[PDB]
Amino acid sequence: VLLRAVSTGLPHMIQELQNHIHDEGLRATSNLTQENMPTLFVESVLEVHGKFVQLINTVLNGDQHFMSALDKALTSVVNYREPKSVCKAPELLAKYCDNLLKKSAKGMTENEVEDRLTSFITVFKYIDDKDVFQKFYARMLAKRLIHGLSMSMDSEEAMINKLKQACGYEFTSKLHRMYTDMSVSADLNNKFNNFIKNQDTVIDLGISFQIYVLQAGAWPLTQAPSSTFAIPQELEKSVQMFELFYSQHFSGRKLTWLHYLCTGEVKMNYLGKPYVAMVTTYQMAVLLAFNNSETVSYKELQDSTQMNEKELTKTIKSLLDVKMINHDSEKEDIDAESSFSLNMNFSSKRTKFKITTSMQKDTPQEMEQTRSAVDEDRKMYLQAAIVRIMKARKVLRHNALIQEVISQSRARFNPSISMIKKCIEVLIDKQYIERSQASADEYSYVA
Amino acid sequence: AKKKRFEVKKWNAVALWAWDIVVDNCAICRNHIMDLCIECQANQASATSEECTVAWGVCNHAFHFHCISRWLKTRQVCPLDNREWE
Repeated sequence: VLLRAVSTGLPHMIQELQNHIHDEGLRATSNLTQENMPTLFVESVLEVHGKFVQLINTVLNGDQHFMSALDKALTSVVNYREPKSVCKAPELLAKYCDNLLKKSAKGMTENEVEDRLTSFITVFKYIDDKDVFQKFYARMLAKRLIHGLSMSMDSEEAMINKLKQACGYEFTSKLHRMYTDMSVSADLNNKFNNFIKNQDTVIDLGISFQIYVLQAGAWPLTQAPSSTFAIPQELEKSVQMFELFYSQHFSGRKLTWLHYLCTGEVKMNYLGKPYVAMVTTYQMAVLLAFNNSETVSYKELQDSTQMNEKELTKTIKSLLDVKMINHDSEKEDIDAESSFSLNMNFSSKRTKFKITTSMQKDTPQEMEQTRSAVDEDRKMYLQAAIVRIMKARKVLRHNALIQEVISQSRARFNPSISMIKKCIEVLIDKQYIERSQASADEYSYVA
Repeated sequence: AKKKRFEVKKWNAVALWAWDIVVDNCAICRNHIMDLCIECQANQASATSEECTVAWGVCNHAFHFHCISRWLKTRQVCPLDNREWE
């Protein structure tokens, strides 16, 4: 009553407000989440959210002063999580959103889930950390697209419509074209089949139909690792007749190769097993590596490896656990001590079904992908430090300039001596600094 | 129900499609050629919005028309890479 009505009364109020707001944020979201899981993380989030909002629904009763402290310390705790890379904080929720948009998470309802997500982005509007989160969770949802844990296509779609309304802008449009792209990827496989049907090539193909747009942008999906392969003849026909339709359509990106669309094709091949035990991508590739040779050492596979290992450790592990391999080691690829037979046994429900178990693991992968982020955040930090220097003093030379640049950031890291050229080049474009007549080096500052 | 006869069951691959013009990074700038030049890419001005401001290279090299054009005016040689006036 008074200290609001007393206008200078309020300032103590809003001060103590924002103090408690930030402190309670840290406490009941950062300090109360202790498994650090987006389950508990996001739930501590929602705890603080409801606490502050409801608390203001009370005697607070508005007083945008009070709302001022509310929103201020709210977004403070928003971007002031303990791990200073707070962009993974939404990415935490992204992981949670991974849960939140993975079909196998739970059976739920339109806006049963989506409204929880709603309040999530309700606060995400307080988030500046998107772009990395953009990349991250676009990647995760693109996977789950691949991997089926896309809890709803159109639901997620309208969700990100609403997002771009208040979130990232054109990554949205990216993934829109992605959606339509893979949809009619199926459909154009179907057309190839519509005109691939005309028996002129193409007898008893039908091996796969995984399909996108030939890397050379920045997407959340890669042809996972792979190398030379036999790719039987129908796979030839697929890439080539698609390229018929598609070089008709588009050229420059084309039928590239991408393993992680691969899955297992081990079925009524000729098996005493009545069994169809599909496997993951390099499960497929490395089981392909062990088909006819009824046993194979580390050296026999090592002949035509030209790849990495973990593919085959997943291979032998899933093959022994189900008992589909008469192996010798479940190791990364195999012991030279160890080898490979197709065992007949199976351990799960159906006619050897649910062996499709990629381990589906990253900790070592989590770090590998964290590496990409260092390069883009260092580059941004540098663009600003570079333009600011370039405005201050016009060096500006090429060679001496780059050396001086080196001098200014001795502490940071070791740069490329070359690319010195490119460096000035980068500033030449922005209208930040120009190229003088005097030398290939030694240019001038503009603007 | 089997996969051990020499059978080819449903087993597929991954197709893709991309193209083949650069178009050699519009020498005015230090940004990407087609995510256009740092001057233009800080302009944020009027134009049609995806391919309106991408162009050709008959040799498989060009610039922005104006990048090479500005150097041409300042110096009738090509700006950086001996590329298309375009």
